[PDB]
Amino acid sequence: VSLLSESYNPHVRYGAAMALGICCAGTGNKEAINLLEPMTNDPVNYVRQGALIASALIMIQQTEITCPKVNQFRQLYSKVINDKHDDVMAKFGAILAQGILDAGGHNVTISLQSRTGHTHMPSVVGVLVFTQFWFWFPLSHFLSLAYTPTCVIGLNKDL
Amino acid sequence: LERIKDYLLMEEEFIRNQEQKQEEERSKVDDLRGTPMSVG
Amino acid sequence: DQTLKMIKILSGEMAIELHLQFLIRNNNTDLMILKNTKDAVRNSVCHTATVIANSFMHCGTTSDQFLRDNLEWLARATNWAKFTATASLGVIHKGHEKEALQLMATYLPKDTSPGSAYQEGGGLYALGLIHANHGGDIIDYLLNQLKNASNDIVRHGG
Amino acid sequence: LNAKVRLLREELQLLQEQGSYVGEVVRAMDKKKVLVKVHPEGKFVVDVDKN
Amino acid sequence: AVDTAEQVYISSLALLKMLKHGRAGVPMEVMGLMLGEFVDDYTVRVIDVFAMPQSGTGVSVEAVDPVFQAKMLDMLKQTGRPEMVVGWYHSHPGFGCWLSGVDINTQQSFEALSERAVAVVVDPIQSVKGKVVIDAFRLINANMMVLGHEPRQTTSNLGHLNKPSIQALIHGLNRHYYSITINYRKNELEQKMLLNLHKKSWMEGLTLQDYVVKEMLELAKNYNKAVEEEDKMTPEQLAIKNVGKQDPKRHLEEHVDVLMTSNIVQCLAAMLDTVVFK
Ligand SMILES: [Zn+2]
Repeated sequence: VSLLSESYNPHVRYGAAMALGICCAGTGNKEAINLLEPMTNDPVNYVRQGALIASALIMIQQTEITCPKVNQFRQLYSKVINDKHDDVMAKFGAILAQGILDAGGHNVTISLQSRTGHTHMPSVVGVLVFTQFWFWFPLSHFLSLAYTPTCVIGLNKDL
Repeated sequence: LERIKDYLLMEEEFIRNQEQKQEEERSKVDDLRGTPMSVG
Repeated sequence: DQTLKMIKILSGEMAIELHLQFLIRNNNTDLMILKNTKDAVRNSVCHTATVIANSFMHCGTTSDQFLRDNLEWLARATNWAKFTATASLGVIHKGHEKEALQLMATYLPKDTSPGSAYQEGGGLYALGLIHANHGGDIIDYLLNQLKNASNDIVRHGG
Repeated sequence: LNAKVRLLREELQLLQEQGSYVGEVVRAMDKKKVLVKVHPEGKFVVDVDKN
Repeated sequence: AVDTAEQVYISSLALLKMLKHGRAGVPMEVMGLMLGEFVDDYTVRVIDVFAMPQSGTGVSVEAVDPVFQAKMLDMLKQTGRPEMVVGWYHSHPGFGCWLSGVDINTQQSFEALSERAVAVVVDPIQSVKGKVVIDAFRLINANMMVLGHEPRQTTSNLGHLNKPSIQALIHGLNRHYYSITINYRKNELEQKMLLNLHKKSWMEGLTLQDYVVKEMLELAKNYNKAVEEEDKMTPEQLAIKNVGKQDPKRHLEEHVDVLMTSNIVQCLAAMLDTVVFK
């Protein structure tokens, strides 16, 4: 993604930011989080809106201790929403990005891979449709299905 | 070296010179007036 | 007996209900963050952006407190974003399953507004989200509703 | 490196924008208003930019 | 009842006819009727465009000739398939793309006649294959102003609509109108024939005889090399210079690629000498 992230096309940069976020998913590669920050400052609003949402997908399953900029991205989302001068298109998904980080009260996170290594069928469907959510606003609901909980179930008996 | 006080007085005076709308009524006039106005 | 237990454990529907129980009992959701986003409104994408964002925060929790607090703000959304907003409500209620379908009867178009066809289509879309990833007679019932549904407006989300 | 040179050409899209008129300020008034005479025309009251 | 970021698809024939007719009438601001197709609210495609005969009245609704429209439509019915006109297409030379009160009066009549009533504003400012000065505008009702003018069900299309944004002159008269995105209609064989007629035809593609070559080449090769001999002195200066503080040294004189291409292509004439012929 890093070479693709810097390109003439607004679409290729926006796509690279979206791509980097989805492959890493909940996990953060550190290099990936660092790459996202310049994408946020990119002049095109279309690239900027993608960067804010992509950072949020990485931000779920993360806390300030684990990643230094987790609070800074949260402050950034509030700042862009607060600033009228910031483009309405640019802010677009920053409020949605706060929802992505706070999804299920932060309890749930996006994971496409089982511990066994089996691919999660809901996770892949939700993320792929979520990229088409920019093409279609209601496809955001498809992302909701792919929100695996970090909780553990421990029952001695089923009932 | 009392010159510094005198120089400060001159700089302060320049700063003082440098430091020398209605909710609806003014905004309506602002809309009525063009961004460029030509005097004739 | 053992046969009934083995079918139930394989189905895993009870585990989904337990996950819903975990979410409803424990949610680290801050209303103030939603209010801070709510105060700054472009009055266009913001209404849609906020409703989806709250839906992610309350997904499966069924805690639509933000929707309860604002009625005029919810009314501001146009008929289309409102269709998306009813579907977002389904994401919030996506955990009760059959119980959620009974809850959706309160949000049903005859119960709410007959005039808003997009709200009716959004309600059908919300019903699908609640039972999504599950095969059931309710899915067949949704198919029966689709047969009686309007060809375009209801089937936009139905 | 190739991206930088092409980006410079993308920057050259700026050359397309029309040049602003050059005028002399007769005097200034408050509320972001200045009296400026256009070089071949007449006095124009103008709104000052934020910069 | 809700507007969207609808896409107007311009067929190549409609665009080519509009610019050619516009160029002919650029001094007199010629106007014409756009034979578009209202396939659905989201997508509108102008399959064809026809030019109204020059009218003294102007781009006004009165200028449009009802008799001409009916007879032209009958000819379209007999040959191929006619389509209901989406709206009026016309050229404003002074202000690339702009909207006027006179324009709205005609636009209102077209809006009453149909629905989309798209209006196009092509102009003399142009580029060989990169200007697209033409822009499409649709008026917004004062009654509709209380309602949101254009509710968007799709974010990406609004972002594509956002890329053109607004023009400063258009911004001055933007109120009471909304810009509508225009895209080229799908071109396939049509693209292919112009594509075949570009390098082969628009550019030099004799092909049978596509391949001066040995007459003035010696002068050009000596002249460029002479420029290099003077130019290379600047690189000689950079290497000798300590350059502790970075300074421009007029390097990248290059011309090496230009010499390489010229000498090699002329040397490739050996293929003509012993292979293409005997
Ligand atoms: Zn006009």
